[PDB]
Amino acid sequence: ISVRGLAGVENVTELKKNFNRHLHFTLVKDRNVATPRDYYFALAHTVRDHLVGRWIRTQQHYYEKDPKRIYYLSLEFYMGRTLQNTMVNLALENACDEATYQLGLDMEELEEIEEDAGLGNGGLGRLAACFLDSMATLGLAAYGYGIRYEFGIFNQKICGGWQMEEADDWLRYGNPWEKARPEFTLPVHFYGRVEHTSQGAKWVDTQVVLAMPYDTPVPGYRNNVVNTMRLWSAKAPNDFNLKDFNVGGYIQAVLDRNLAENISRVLYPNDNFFEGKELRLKQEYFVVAATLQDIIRRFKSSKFGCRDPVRTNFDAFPDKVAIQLNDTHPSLAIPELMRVLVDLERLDWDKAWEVTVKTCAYTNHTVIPEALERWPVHLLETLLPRHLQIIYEINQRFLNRVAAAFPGDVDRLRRMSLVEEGAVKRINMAHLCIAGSHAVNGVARIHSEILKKTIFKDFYELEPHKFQNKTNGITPRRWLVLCNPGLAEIIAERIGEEYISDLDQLRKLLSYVDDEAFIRDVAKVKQENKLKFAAYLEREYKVHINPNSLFDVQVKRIHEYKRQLLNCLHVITLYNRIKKEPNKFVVPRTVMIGGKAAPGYHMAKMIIKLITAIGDVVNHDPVVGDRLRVIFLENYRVSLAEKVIPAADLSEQISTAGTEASGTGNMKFMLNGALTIGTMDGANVEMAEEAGEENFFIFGMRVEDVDRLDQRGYNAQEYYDRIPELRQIIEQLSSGFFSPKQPDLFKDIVNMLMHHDRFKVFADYEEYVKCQERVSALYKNPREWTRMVIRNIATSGKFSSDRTIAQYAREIWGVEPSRQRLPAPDEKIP
Amino acid sequence: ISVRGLAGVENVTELKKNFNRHLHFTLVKDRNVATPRDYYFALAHTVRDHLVGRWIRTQQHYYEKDPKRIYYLSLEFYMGRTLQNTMVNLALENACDEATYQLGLDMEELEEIEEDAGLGNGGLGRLAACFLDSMATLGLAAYGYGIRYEFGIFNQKICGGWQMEEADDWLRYGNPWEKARPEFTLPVHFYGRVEHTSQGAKWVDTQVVLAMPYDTPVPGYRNNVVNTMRLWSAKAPNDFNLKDFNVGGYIQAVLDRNLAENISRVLYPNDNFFEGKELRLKQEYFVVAATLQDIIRRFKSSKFGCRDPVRTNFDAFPDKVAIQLNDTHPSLAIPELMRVLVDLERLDWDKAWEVTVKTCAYTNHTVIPEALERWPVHLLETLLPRHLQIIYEINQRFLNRVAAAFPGDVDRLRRMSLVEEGAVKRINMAHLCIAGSHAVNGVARIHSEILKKTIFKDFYELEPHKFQNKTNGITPRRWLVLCNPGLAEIIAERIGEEYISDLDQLRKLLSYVDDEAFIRDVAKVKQENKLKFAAYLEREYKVHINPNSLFDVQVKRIHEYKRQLLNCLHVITLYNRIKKEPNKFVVPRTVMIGGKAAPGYHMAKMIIKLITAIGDVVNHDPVVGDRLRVIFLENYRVSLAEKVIPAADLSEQISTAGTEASGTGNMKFMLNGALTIGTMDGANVEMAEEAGEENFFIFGMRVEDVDRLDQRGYNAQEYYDRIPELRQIIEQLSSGFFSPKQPDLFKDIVNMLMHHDRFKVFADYEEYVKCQERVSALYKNPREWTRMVIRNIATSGKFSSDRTIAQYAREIWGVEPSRQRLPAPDEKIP
Ligand SMILES: CC(=O)N[C@]1(C(N)=O)O[C@H](CO)[C@@H](O)[C@H](O)[C@H]1O
Ligand SMILES: CC(=O)N[C@]1(C(N)=O)O[C@H](CO)[C@@H](O)[C@H](O)[C@H]1O
Ligand SMILES: *Cc1c(COP(=O)(O)O)cnc(C)c1O
Ligand SMILES: *Cc1c(COP(=O)(O)O)cnc(C)c1O
Repeated sequence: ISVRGLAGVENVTELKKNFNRHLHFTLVKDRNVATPRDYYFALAHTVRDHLVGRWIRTQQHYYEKDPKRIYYLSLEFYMGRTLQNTMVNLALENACDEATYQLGLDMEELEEIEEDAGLGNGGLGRLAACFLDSMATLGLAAYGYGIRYEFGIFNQKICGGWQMEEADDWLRYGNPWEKARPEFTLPVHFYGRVEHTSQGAKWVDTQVVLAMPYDTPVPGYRNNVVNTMRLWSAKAPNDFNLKDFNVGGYIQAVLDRNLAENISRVLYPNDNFFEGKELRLKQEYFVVAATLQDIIRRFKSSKFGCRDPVRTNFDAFPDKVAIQLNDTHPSLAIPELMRVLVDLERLDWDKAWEVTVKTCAYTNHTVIPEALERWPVHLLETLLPRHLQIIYEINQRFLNRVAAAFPGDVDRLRRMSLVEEGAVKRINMAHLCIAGSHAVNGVARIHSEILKKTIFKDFYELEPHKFQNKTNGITPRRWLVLCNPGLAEIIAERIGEEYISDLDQLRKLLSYVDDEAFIRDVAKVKQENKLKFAAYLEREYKVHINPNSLFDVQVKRIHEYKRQLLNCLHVITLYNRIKKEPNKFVVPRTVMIGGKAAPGYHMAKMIIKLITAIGDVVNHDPVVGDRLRVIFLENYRVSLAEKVIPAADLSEQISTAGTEASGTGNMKFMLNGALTIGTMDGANVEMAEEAGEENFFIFGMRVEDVDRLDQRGYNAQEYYDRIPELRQIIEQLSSGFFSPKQPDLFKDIVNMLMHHDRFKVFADYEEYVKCQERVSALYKNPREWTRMVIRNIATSGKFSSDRTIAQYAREIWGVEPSRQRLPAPDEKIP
Repeated sequence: ISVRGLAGVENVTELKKNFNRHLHFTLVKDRNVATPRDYYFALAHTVRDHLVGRWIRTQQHYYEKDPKRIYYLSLEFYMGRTLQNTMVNLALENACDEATYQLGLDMEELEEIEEDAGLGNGGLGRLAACFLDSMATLGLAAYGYGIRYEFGIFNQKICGGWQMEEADDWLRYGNPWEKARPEFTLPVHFYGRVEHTSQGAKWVDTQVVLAMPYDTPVPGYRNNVVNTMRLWSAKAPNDFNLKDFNVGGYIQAVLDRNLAENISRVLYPNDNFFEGKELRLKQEYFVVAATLQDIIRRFKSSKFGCRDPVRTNFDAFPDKVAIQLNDTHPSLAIPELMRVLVDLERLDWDKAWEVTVKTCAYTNHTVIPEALERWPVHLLETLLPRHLQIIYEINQRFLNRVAAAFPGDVDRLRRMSLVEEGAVKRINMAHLCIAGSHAVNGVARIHSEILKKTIFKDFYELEPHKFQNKTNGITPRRWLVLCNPGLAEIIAERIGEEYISDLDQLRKLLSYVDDEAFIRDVAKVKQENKLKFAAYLEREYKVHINPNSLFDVQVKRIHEYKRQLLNCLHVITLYNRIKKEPNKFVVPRTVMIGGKAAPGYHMAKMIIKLITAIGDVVNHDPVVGDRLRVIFLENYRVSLAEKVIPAADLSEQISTAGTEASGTGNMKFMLNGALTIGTMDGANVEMAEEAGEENFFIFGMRVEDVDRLDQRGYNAQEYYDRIPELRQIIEQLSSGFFSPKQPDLFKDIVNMLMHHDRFKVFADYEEYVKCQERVSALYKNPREWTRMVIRNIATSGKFSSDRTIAQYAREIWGVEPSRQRLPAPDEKIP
């Protein structure tokens, strides 16, 4: 059937009965009233059964051996469905497929019932998930720590061409994977005031919110290691949240509990944008405060909570602990670690600071100013008083270091301050992270360099040793084996299976680049994938597409810097050229654009309306026929990504040079047989470098060109004046060609494009369409197109998260990865 | 060990492994980190496993045979713990005891970990629970329908002698018994307006709240029947509760979902008191609207949803359905049934009305005015517009019936109206129920008569056939076998086990009233029970009592009509007499008073402070020694009731004649070997009548005396003037003898007692203490005390809920009870 494992005789029989046990005892249903949803749960529970054994021994193991623990703090974890992924890492896919088949059910039909765990906005959240999968696969004692939002990223609905947001109640039917651990609930404080008494400061009169943990298992790839992702849930104490007496109402008091519990109610739907709301800050301290207590407790036990030097010496803390800050969201971990160490454990400042800097590491994910976290001091002042004091004290000592290093450089001082003066004083979270961490890293080579050259230049000059780079990656398991079994099979037919956990081995495929059979096969799976997607489209969304055309797709969150607008310009151009010479042949294309706009991002929502507007015109023009279709992929999410990517021919990664930190979608397309048309931005540079620029469609300004233009000054009118085709499009938008009933509907877009385009869309127009012509040319030559594809696929190995994690492990955490199978799952009950 | 069943070889082995399976796979724990709480859950799950098989066949059975269904609508279901009760009804107690013993665990210690299901205030809620247990035992196709509050009755805390309320988060650790059934979620409407168009009225522009059901199994006693208790939970739709666009905030919109979900958040903590809050009304329509849809759906399938006459003829509705209204709380079921029938199903008014009256029955639980539900019309007007219209129309036709029966009786007309004029117009829910039901019943013989003679006299004269009586009962299982295995064993040793489901058989114990061995045994178990309680007291609450003294206890909700105050007067009197003649012998007593005061009931809370105040004095007076202790039982609840009742010698049921509808606590004491000192009120009358007044301690005014006094006019001063002892007590309270630091602390009580005592406490003082002297006399004669006890126990059979339910079944529902064992639980998987 494929290498989804063995369909053993004994195990298929075993599976079936357990499937039945659960249907009866767990779901309390009988075959005569069970629905697909019930069948999905019976299975889920049956599968979950298989990793509890391993989950328990893995955790017990780490307790015995006591290795250095890695803690990945992130406000986001974009998990997606977990049934299939679990079967894959446990080599259970074929057995389950067989068993369910014998039970008379279609496993695939059941997998579609699982709701996505959308606790993330996009790239940052998905990285965290791939990282988790990689850390388990590499046998690291790592824990993902976050918030268990009851409402993840909103489900996108297109009404009249406009995006409509609706609550994502992903827990509505229950989450068979998580394990509530009410017994480990911890208290978290808010507000209050600071008392300075005799021997130390005291955080007093605080409001208490409880943090209840929920554990979700993270299985490594076929190595019997199952790590833990601990998500926190806000709960109100039953005392003060009722006991603070003297009139108000008993009923009202109970109803008001949903005020402390609002903290973990919903994820903020912003991608690369900073919103300074109190709720957000509260979420940020909540996950930090709870997690740290859990970390220190585990440490207090270790082998110190037995003997060792005997005396809670936190000198060995950094030797046992390592916490990674995914962006600045969990930045309060730094001052909070100091608070505990200094205030509660009573360590002297300097010893506390040494420990903190040695255990903390920060990862930066963007350079755009609007995405930088700058919290108003009055907020910190009211909500976390003692933390503010600590930050000022950190700032004080840091600046003293600077002054000592650069005597007289008074401007440098203000520039590096963690405190920003002006309208309202703010705290530059990024500056905080750099100062209190031993390592800071970019997510792509160019991005990392930009940090040292620009944004954090002064910090680099002060401590060059802190700055590193760790190019992002993705997991081959979910992003290849899971979503593209067909491609994985033919690859395995030639080079084996060892590449699943050693993606570099894909290079061996280079020697098949001229293999007639292979070329045919690679080409075949992609054709099958396109057919399956084309079907899914009519199945769930309804209104036909042509599987023979080139599948042109751009899927990622809607942003001005992502330039979906530039994509739009090309599409309209194609249309206009066809309308000019109808009977001229052109390579058929189905351009698919998908992604979510943050609810408050007016421009982004305007762009979605534009895309749909273009399709209304293009898709109903008889002269165009089936040569050009414009489709807006609805509710783009992980599960949807696993369907389109494998079916894509052309991958669009066209951000303005210098704006996309790295990107990971791009990597997903490269590994699944799609060619890339893009700019020398983020990881695109390393991809083309890895596959050779001849096998990549690069175009547009490089970072330097962008800057040159900015010195000069960017004037869009010039491009409007010199390019007729471009002019024609702008005037079409301005006159209502795409919005008859509302002729001025797109004035904001046009206005912006002409007068305040921060991302100079026009500057890359000419080179972009020219380049698009080159890909159409190559598509006309199937054999050569496929051969270039083989060149990309065979060379994408470097982009596996296993590599990224291996690097974090060695160069930052100080731990050695291991592909050693944990001692089987075997029963055991001590 | 006892007759808790057989500890079979095969089953104990089977239990153990399943206990282990759950500890591992379900709890995901290993013996080395498992806590008593974990062990409790492993067991619970193991036990729950045993009744799913039966639950499924029972439900499937009713589907095949299709008998008349009984629907018990109640806003309250005071369940308590369910582990033990389940083991008992499944004959699993000894086996579990053995198995857990072999696993090295104390089953009793684990049972104490289960949280109480306190979804009730007191008697009304507990009746519903006993009824459920009886209906299952009698093999009726009955369903308990209610609301799944996430917060039940508040946990009571005594701070400085004052009651402190704190949220009862009973679901904090999960509820292993319930089964979420998200697939059966139903919509419920609120607000909107009524449109009258061509062919009928339309309820329009309504706000939708979803109702998610949760099923809890209700096992009959050893007959393999497991019925269902369906509790509804409020959920917000993800559309409009987000989709009603045009600014407000996406985050805020998601946070505001906890506004529709507040409906099932907390139980109103009022016992015998009406609070007209909107939230309450919303809870009332919520449970009604959802339940009815579920009832009609089931009906539409029946055997009509196949063939029969073919044409949804609701003429057979009352032959298949019967809904019981537990008090007026679910009263909206009447107008809602009409709404559906007339508005949606399109039946003519008269046919709809005939059907409704034929399927609805109402049970009245009180005569005090402040407990009567009178909803302001403006409320109904805004929240349920169409229902108000229906009510007016019902009222219109009803009054026309009255006018026709009593021509010219204009006063009668206003008196019977469902609509009450005055300050604000109200709707008399009780009047509604009577009019739209074919049967109305009291909960005790005297109570029922009072209804016909007083409160509902006019209604009785109009339709005498509607009024009946159904004396309350209690379940012998939880209230004897479960809480008092010792007593149950010795009884069984003589007369067998058949009395557990046939309590009348207890009469056979009469012939052992002179049996020397029995007398010794009855006396022995009560001594053991008192010792166990005396221990529990020091264990969990701490501060000694004497097990040789008479256990004088009054436990029930705190009320002015319950007269805990009268109890107080006696206690103080005893104290004063002792302080007068210290070296005179008096029978030692431990008087225990316990119960919860509704948070807004100032007087009731004042009384709790008085009780504790008395104990502060009495318990620390050296001259008193161990002859008199005053103890306030904290957080009285079902689980606590199962501990005190079996340990009680004297049961206090001293309400003012005519105020306690029936009472059930009294019955609980009678069956567990306690003698009763009480007034001829509620079921007390039938108890003494059943055991013979010679074996009862009756005292005080009868109903007639009360009325005589009211004609005359009640003047407390007279009693104050003629009884020195009474005077002495009042002046002690007035001067701060019981409240040194705050001498005027009890002015409200004294003032009330002297000028506005609605329950004439003073009028029964003299006869009460005189009577108390008689019980002390008899206690001095162990052999005779025990013999009188045997007379009560042997004669309590009539008070089993099996009898009550059998009567409802035959005289109201039109169904025949059956003690037929359902065809085993045996595997089966069709
Ligand atoms: C701030 C933020 O979330 N940044 C982003 C992204 N929005 O996904 O993180 C991911 C993961 O590192 C990178 O691939 C993107 O280029 C970067 O912009
Ligand atoms: C209105 C109400 O709840 N009434 C009560 C009670 N409060 O428990 O119901 C129970 C059960 O019928 C009766 O035993 C009490 O005498 C009656 O007062
Ligand atoms: C990988 C992924 C992303 C990130 O995409 P980029 O192209 O790097 O912006 C966002 N959303 C989902 C659903 C993803 O799988
Ligand atoms: C039986 C019971 C009641 C009712 O008591 P009465 O004495 O009839 O007022 C109230 N609460 C609990 C906990 C009960 O078990």
